[PDB]
Amino acid sequence: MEENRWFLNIIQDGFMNGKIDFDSTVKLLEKLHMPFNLAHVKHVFKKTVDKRKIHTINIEDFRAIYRAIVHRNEFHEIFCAYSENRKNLADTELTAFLKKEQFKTEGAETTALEVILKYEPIDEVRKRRQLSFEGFIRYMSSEDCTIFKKEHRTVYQDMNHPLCDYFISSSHNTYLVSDQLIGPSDLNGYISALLKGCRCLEIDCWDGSNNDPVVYHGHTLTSKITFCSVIHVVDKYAFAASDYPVVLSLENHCSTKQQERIAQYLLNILGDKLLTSPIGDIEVTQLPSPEALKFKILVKNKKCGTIEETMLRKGRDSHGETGEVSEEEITSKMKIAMGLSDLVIYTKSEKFVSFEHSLAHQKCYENNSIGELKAQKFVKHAANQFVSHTSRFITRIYPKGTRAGSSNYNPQEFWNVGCQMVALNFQTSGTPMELQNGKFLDNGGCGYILKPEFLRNRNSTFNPHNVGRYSNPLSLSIRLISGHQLPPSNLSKSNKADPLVQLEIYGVPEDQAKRKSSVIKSNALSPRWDETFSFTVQVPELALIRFCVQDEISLVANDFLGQYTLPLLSLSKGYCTVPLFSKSGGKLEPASLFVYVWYYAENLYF
Ligand SMILES: [Ca+2]
Ligand SMILES: [Cl-]
Ligand SMILES: [Cl-]
Ligand code: NA
Repeated sequence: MEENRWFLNIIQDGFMNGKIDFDSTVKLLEKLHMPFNLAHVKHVFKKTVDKRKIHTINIEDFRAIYRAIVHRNEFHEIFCAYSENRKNLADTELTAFLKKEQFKTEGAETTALEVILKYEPIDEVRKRRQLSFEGFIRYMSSEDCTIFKKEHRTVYQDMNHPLCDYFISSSHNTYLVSDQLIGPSDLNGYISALLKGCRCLEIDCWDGSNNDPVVYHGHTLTSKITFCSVIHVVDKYAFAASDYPVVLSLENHCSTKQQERIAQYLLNILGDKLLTSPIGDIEVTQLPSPEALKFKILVKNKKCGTIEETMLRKGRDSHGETGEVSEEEITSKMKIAMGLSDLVIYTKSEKFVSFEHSLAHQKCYENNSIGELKAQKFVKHAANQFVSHTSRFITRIYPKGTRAGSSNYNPQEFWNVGCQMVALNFQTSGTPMELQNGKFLDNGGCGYILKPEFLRNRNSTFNPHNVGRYSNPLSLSIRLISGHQLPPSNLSKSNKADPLVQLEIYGVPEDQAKRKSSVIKSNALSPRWDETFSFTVQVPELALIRFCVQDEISLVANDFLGQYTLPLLSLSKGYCTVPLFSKSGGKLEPASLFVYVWYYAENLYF
């Protein structure tokens, strides 16, 4: 009666010209501010008017449509359990639910009040400090109840360790927005990457006409953009999504005259953002922290000579001075303008020879770039030497040169041995970028994640192929309860799919796992599984968990409906929702799963 008056109050405006068609039904549902899938609404509307002359609906029809799309049985069961089948939850009943079923302890009497004030739409009920079913569905569908832990949505990790101690969000050939051979270069590559909190961007520099450097993929048909315009974009967007330092990975193919223009543009456009001298003493023996370098941009490039020479050359104009460096950097001796060489302080790109050579001779401010194929050989045959390397030196992996369509390797292979800059083609849809985007949700999306302790100890014996005494076993149980408004199959003429859910663990080889639910026939709107999945994970700090929702098409084919990936240790506990993303990386809202999550680590217990 209260609920009904609230509801009529919102929608009745819509019926002022009598019964409404489909386009008006849609416009009216939006007034209730719950997201809906058009195909689902279209279906329930067609079933409502199927055997009728006019294909219009009245107010009672519209209520039934709303109830079918928005109300969820799985939420009703829970609500009636805490309400004792009353119409509303008392504030003490809601408190009970928050503490016992979502483990939202410490300030639960507090959070109950806040849930009501934030989500209860019926003014009457809100004033009695109660929650209606309408308010409960809004709360349970909100960002307060998603599976990613609220505490991980801010920068919570220790940001005061040396730079080498972090995983760093890293993009390959950032200027490309499609393939590697014939598609465009575009400033949007840089804008998009930076807005996702990417910290290490690649710029391939080539000589332009008019003596002005340009950016494109050398020896291809990709279009060109000006170097100048890339630096203007970096100036505007570097710190849009994160406070933490950006690295510009320059792959230089310019003549020395155009290299001087590179240096000038960097200096003049970026100003005080650009790091142009050591923070401390000039004899650098460990890298500064991300915290020490907030709001700075660092140049990664080849360098001729010492930092000491750089500090001396600052007393004069260095125009016309050139060095020699050990290679031209290309995807698997050259002249350098010293004006450009002199912008390199903590991020000197150094040719890789061997792990032994690096141990003997490389400095902490020297990084290495290793192609996919070589790095995979080292992971397979020398994983602990690789860990020893990455604990000391910033290491960048990039995709092999034959990936001319911008496909990506699996990045988890390299994170498993502590590689800091695992560079991906950010533009390309696929599981690699889903793992990347999931991983770098953590630590507030700032693009730096502190590596586990066993990858930072310079004398670690960690081997991902045989974890042994580094194991920290975690037991995980996930109840898959339901799905809601899943995207219909591309083949359904109405609103059907045959959904199943695959749960995946990515991590060290012994932890990798796949589980599938049963297939539900012909129900995308409200499939109910109630199925329990169990895992043990030996190295939870490196693990990512992915929910992959598929449509069983035929005996030999499943289609992708949506997915979500996050770090295993960022899982919320108790009842929560899994938001889903399309292959393009678009939000499929309202498509969701409803689960109950519990896990514990063996290390808590004597
Ligand atoms: Ca490149
Ligand atoms: Cl490819
Ligand atoms: Cl891919
Ligand atoms: Na552009």
